[PDB]
Amino acid sequence: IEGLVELLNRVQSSGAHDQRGLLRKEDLVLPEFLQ
Amino acid sequence: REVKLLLLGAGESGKSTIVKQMKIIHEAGYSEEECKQYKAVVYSNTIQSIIAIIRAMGRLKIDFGDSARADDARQLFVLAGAAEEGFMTAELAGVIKRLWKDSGVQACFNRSREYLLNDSAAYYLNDLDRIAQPNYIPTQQDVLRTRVKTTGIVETHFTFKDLHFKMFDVGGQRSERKKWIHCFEGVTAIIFCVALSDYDLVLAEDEEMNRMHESMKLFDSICNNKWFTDTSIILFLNKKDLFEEKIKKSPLTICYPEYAGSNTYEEAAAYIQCQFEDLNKRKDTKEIYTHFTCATDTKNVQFVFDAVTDVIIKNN
Ligand SMILES: Nc1nc2c(ncn2[C@@H]2O[C@H](COP(=O)(O)OP(=O)(O)O)[C@@H](O)[C@H]2O)c(=O)[nH]1
Repeated sequence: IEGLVELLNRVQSSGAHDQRGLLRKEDLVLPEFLQ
Repeated sequence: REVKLLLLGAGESGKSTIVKQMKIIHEAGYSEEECKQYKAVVYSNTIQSIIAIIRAMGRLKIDFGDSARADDARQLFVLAGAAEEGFMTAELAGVIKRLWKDSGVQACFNRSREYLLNDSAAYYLNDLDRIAQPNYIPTQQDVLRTRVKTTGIVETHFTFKDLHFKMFDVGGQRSERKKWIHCFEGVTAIIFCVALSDYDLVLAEDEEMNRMHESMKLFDSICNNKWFTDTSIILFLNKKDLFEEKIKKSPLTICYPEYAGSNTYEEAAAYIQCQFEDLNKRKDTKEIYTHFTCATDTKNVQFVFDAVTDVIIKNN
């Protein structure tokens, strides 16, 4: 069913990116409250 | 003899950790030379983790315990950016240790259910003494804890009890209807991973139901889909260690407002087990095979995967 694919794509994508792999330039942009 | 295995479940549920466990238990595992290669990713994971917490402090308006930490925090971004991938200087080590120790940073860390903090964060940051040394060699557990990005489908193959296992983890990468159909084709067993400890996560802004209920919706759909009549459905109720630590301080009523039991590990875990197994609409025909797991615990995975293998054998 196409309903299962919607759920799968939504449910399996979720969680914590920016916290995977080697350090990247984007991960290191200073937080506004620290400026 | 040929056994096709599909790992499904939400992002962060423990899928790729299980994959790594199969490598440790049923393949060659990780030599010391391979372990040395994970040093950079250990460092980046560690820095991403403390950065994620610093960012939440901004969003959540939690101040540093000592105002001097603000300069450390400012400095963290400079020093991490100064790089040397695979090496931590004395000054970076210092900055991170004093941040992780700050009472505000700790206050924010304890509020992790309000934002998205990976479960390897405490592990690395609590092991800073061992990790920050220029002679540090990542143990097998360190490697198991690592978080890498991946390119689409992952597959490890191994032989166990005279069976050829092909274990597919589709992962968080979005896939078209056709790729899924191919994945489902010829599948012996499905292992559905659930992060038990997700029960207390704050609702996202666009989210109608909480993470656990979405996981249940998915499992209902998989488990009752007639295409899987002869497919062995295995349910891993994972992160039980983290669930046991949380259940004391965060009531299960966050996730299930109707829960009337006590907040003991035992009653709350059983309750979740029922919520899942009760979605089975073909109770007389279909059996769910449920295990409570700590995917980061190699012994436990070995024991659980042994029982699962005996299940797949018997189902002939
Ligand atoms: N404490 C604990 N951490 C876990 C467990 N299972 C997975 N993790 C951690 O949770 C994070 C998500 O695991 P992962 O295998 O990447 O889930 P995936 O997104 O489905 O592949 C990682 O940081 C793992 O170290 C568990 O049972 N207990």
